Amino acid sequence: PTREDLVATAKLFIAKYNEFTPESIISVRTPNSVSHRLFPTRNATRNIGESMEACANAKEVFKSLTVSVIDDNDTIVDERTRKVVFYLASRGDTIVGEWKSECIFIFQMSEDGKLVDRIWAGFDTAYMDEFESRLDGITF
Amino acid sequence: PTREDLVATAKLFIAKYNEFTPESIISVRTPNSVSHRLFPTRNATRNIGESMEACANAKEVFKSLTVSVIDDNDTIVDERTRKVVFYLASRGDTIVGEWKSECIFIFQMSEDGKLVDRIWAGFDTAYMDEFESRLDGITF
Ligand SMILES: COC(=O)[C@@](C)(O)C(=O)[C@]1(C)C(C)=C[C@H]2[C@]3(C)CCC(=O)C(C)(C)[C@H]3C(=O)[C@@H](O)[C@]2(C)[C@H]1C(=O)O
Ligand SMILES: COC(=O)[C@@](C)(O)C(=O)[C@]1(C)C(C)=C[C@H]2[C@]3(C)CCC(=O)C(C)(C)[C@H]3C(=O)[C@@H](O)[C@]2(C)[C@H]1C(=O)O
Ligand SMILES: [Ca+2]
Ligand SMILES: [Ca+2]
Ligand SMILES: [Ca+2]
Repeated sequence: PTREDLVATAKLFIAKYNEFTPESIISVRTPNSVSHRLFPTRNATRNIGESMEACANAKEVFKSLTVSVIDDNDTIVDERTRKVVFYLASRGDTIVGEWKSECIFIFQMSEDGKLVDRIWAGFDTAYMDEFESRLDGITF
Repeated sequence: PTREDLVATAKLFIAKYNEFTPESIISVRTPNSVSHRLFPTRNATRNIGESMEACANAKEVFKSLTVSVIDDNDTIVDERTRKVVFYLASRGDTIVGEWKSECIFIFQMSEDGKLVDRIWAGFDTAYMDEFESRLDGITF
């Protein structure tokens, strides 16, 4: 797969991610793919089934959620390891107020370049902690 | 510059980073180089002079620092943009005890591949907040 092939798959992943349904967030992934969350305070690993479960749980909190590659000039592509790095803006509305953050996604594509075989995601963990404290403070 | 050229310069940057003096942390950088932070919550941008001063400040807290590539197999190299990505463990001896975290470093090398022209660093921002809370607890 060419540099452009790898980026196109990563951009398709993002397109389907922004549909934000359990069906759509798996639709550009290999079935044995795992999704890693970077940094010790938020470290986690999710297979396809756990990813769909996480998406459905997020949908209980997020009324909407969109991510966008901020600048294609930031994008990093390693043709030899079939990896693409995006730096993304994430934006949404939730039951505890606005979500606004940025994150780094690393994709490793399948051998044919057409699917995401592994994901690593680096979030703003302090922001996640603040958001969780808003969730943890729900009262009626 | 080849793939091996780029990794070598990045690895030299890390070695001199771990020496952790104001001169050593700029020794592998171009004169106009800029260091960026990823993530809104600890967003900072520093030129050479600002990086030296920040090192001197940090040395008041960090007695010793070691960042190390966790897995060379995870390293990302983009020959076209001259970029290298490391996922690093960070380990520190500080005035409030042990520092232990992980971070992602992105380097963009100069045209000849011998210096670091631009740096982006993604830290565990929740852990940075936890550490500052430890610092703010110093009691005589
Ligand atoms: C961590 O990588 C991911 O985003 C994916 C590829 O693993 C996901 O499919 C998951 C299920 C999806 C759809 C969304 C994220 C978020 C809700 C996206 C918005 C966010 O920035 C936050 C940090 C709130 C995300 C998460 O909490 C993510 O852990 C999930 C739920 C994500 C997952 O796999 O962890
Ligand atoms: C990404 O770190 C860098 O490249 C720079 C330009 O920000 C730096 O030179 C500084 C001076 C250096 C040497 C170290 C960092 C750290 C102490 C590295 C270890 C860390 O994990 C932490 C997060 C505690 C770092 C920081 O706090 C950084 O602010 C500094 C001290 C960094 C700087 O301030 O610029
Ligand atoms: Ca639920
Ligand atoms: Ca909680
Ligand atoms: Ca303080």
